Amino acid sequence: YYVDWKMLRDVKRRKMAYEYADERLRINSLRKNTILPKDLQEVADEEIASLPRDSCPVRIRNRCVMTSRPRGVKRRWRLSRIVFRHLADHGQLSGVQRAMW
Amino acid sequence: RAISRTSEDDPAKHREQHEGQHYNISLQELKTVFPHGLPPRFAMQVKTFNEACLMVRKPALELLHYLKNTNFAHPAVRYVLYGEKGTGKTLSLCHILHFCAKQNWLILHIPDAHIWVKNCRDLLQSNYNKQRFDQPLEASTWLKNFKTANEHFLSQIKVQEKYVWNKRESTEKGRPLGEVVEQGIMRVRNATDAVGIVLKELKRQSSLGIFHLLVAVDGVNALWGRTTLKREDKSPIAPEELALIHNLRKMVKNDWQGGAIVLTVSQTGSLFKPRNAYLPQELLGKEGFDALDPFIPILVSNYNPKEFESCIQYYLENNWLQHEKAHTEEGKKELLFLSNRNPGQLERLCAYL
Amino acid sequence: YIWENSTSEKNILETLLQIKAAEKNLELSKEELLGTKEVEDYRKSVVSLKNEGDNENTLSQYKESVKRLLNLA
Amino acid sequence: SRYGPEYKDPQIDKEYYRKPLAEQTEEEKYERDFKKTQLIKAAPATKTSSVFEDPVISKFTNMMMKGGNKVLARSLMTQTLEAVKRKQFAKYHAASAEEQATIERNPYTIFHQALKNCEPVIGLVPILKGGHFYQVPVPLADRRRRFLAMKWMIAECREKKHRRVLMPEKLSQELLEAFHNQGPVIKRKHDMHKMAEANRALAHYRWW
RNA sequence: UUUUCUACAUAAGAAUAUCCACCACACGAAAGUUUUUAUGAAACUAAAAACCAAAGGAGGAUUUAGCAGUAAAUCAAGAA
Ligand SMILES: Nc1ncnc2c1ncn2[C@@H]1O[C@H](COP(=O)(O)OP(=O)(O)OP(=O)(O)O)[C@@H](O)[C@H]1O
Ligand SMILES: Nc1nc2c(ncn2[C@@H]2O[C@H](COP(=O)(O)OP(=O)(O)O)[C@@H](O)[C@H]2O)c(=O)[nH]1
Ligand SMILES: [Mg+2]
Ligand SMILES: [Mg+2]
Ligand SMILES: [Mg+2]
Ligand SMILES: [Mg+2]
Ligand SMILES: [Mg+2]
Ligand SMILES: [Mg+2]
Ligand SMILES: [Mg+2]
Ligand SMILES: [Mg+2]
Repeated sequence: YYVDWKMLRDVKRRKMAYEYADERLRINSLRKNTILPKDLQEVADEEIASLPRDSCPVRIRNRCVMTSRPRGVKRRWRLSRIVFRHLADHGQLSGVQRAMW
Repeated sequence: RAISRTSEDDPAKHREQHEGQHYNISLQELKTVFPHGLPPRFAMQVKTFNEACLMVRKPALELLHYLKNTNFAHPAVRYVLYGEKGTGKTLSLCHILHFCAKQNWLILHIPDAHIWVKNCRDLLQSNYNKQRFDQPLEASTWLKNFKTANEHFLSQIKVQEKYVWNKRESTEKGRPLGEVVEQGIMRVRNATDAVGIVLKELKRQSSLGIFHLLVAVDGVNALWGRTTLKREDKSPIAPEELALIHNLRKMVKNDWQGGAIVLTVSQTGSLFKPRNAYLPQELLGKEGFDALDPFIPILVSNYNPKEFESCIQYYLENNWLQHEKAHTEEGKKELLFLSNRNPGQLERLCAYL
Repeated sequence: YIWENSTSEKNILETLLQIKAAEKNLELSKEELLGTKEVEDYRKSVVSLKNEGDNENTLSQYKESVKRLLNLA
Repeated sequence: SRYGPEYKDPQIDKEYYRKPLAEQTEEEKYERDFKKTQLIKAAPATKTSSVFEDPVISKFTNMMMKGGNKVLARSLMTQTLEAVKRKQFAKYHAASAEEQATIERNPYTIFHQALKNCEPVIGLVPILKGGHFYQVPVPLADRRRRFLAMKWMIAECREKKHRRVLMPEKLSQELLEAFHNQGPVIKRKHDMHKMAEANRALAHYRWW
């Protein structure tokens, strides 16, 4: 069990994106180039939009891996701001100290 | 104890031992010799002092010596003045200008060529050539200044050509050139074309023995650099598009006889040039330096210790330095250090101490 | 910068023939004028000036070449 | 304040050090200045040992500054002294024999004298008593009077000048006006005296 | 007006709410219309240009901040 239903949805979304990552890249190349005929580009737009909705990189949401907080998450540690302080204040993170200057 | 104004005023007999000496020039003399733009810092100084004085500089003496040996049979000789900002390059040119006026020479003096390049309110397309522009406001002002510079030559010169202004008025051959410039002043639309006609007529007739032609152009680097002025599309125009620059460009290429041109490359009015750059090559660029060889690059320097004392003593004679302690040697040392014995910086300091 | 087939070279030819015509000297040849020692001094000065760049001595060398080429002292 | 209580204000006047042998008490003062090993603050950027500076000019220059443009404020103060000098020089030329040796051509003398005529002699401070405010005159200190004169100069030439007329020339005109005791600043000084004299019976309210 | 524009680091040129026989004009659109670019499956989001030039002419009772490299002015990067 993931910590929340929202976290489970993200795992399905990331998994679907990985499967269709290469196929989307090949089709999206045709659209983003102006040297191909406009007739072919219109057909490509139909095919790229016919792919499943969840297979979109923009729909991927970055959460915390511990508490699944949708925002306030540092990208480096992939942790929420509350959990990061909880680990750092106890000295359980290497090289992290209270800033004084 | 310094000698400031004891030297007798004569541009012809100025010798080397008279270095760092001020010679008086009459106020009415400035009116008939400098109708164009005198430098604003110097023009303000003479108005307050009510006395016009100029110090004999080494570059002025060096250029004076070459002028006395000029051979009018030989083609034109190009002299250029270069140096750092505030060294009195314009006043050195004005010293040459007064000398040639005293010898009754034909004067073509340009106060600042940058004015004809930047900040033009009116941009009228030309008629002689469709792909060229006109600057009536700048051209008309120069003609009025040139008209008052000399009057004897404006009537002595006879125009031998066929010139048509419009379908209603025209000027035929035999008319004095003074009537042509007066037509250009009254008719501002064709004033720019009048400037080209005046320039080309003098150049063609300069080969005769009736002329002692001197052309003074200040800011020659503006004849080849890029121009700020744009067009209806707000696109920059080349410096060759302007008719005034294009015709004046023909006045510096060494092909005519019986004349000499004194040039000066400056930085104060330059466009797209850095503050520190003062040497002739970078100011002119590749194209500017290419169409100017050969020349004599006379260098203008700062004050020497002898000159510095003379300038300070000159102000004390006019009671300009009004500070209580400015009369002591300690004040003189501070002026030397702060101004770096540079004439331009010294004038700014003395204006408020 | 190469001296051969240059715009500065064209100016020198025009500058020298005018003096020769003014002095009424009927000798006119490309080899004669371009083989002069003074022109060789001019060639060295211009090439050095455009390549090395502006300098106090470089301009001083340029002054000497022009003064001797124009018979001005 | 990065300076501790031990640090003191440096002495800049060079003449104070070059001729100490003509006095005894002052010699004891500065010989103990370093014998006590008292630390000295760094020299401020504005003040300098140049003989051409003046303390009243620096204070006036600082107040003219808006934001952080010391260059612009110094530039304006340079032109104003020049502008005053130009006007006095022109007036000297167009004068008779007796009028010639009357006009002052020293802007520093004019500037110092102008401010000494714009300083009020007695100010006003509100005092609350009985639920109402009474304007009670007080003998303003010398520093306040000197500062108040400078503020009036700046306030006048910033507000009621025209948009076309430049700042350096407008301030130059008022300095000459104050030098002759006829400027609007002098009028404002008299107006403060009018109110102080009117409330001359309320001076008993103040308790110092 | 200690202002605006351009060149450029700070010594320059030019403009400047007014005159008018007609004109046309200063400061100030960040807004809005149109076009284009960037991201993205999707532009409704952001940015650039052209056109456009409105309120605003130092703000009522009252009120906030700062003791020195501080206030204020100006520039830059980073987090997501
Ligand atoms: N020969 C001189 N005699 C007296 N005063 C001089 C002389 N030369 C220069 N000055 C003073 O120095 C000022 C600078 O002169 P000028 O404007 O000619 O300088 P410039 O070097 O040509 O400047 P820029 O860099 O603007 O081209 C003059 O206004 C004058 O006050
Ligand atoms: N209005 C007018 N101007 C003329 C006429 N002829 C010559 N000019 C002017 O004289 C100047 C010299 O032109 P020019 O150098 O001979 O032209 P180019 O041969 O193309 O370089 C030009 O700027 C013209 O404006 C004419 O018939 N009418
Ligand atoms: Mg839960
Ligand atoms: Mg798209
Ligand atoms: Mg997202
Ligand atoms: Mg100059
Ligand atoms: Mg300016
Ligand atoms: Mg505007
Ligand atoms: Mg605007
Ligand atoms: Mg907008």
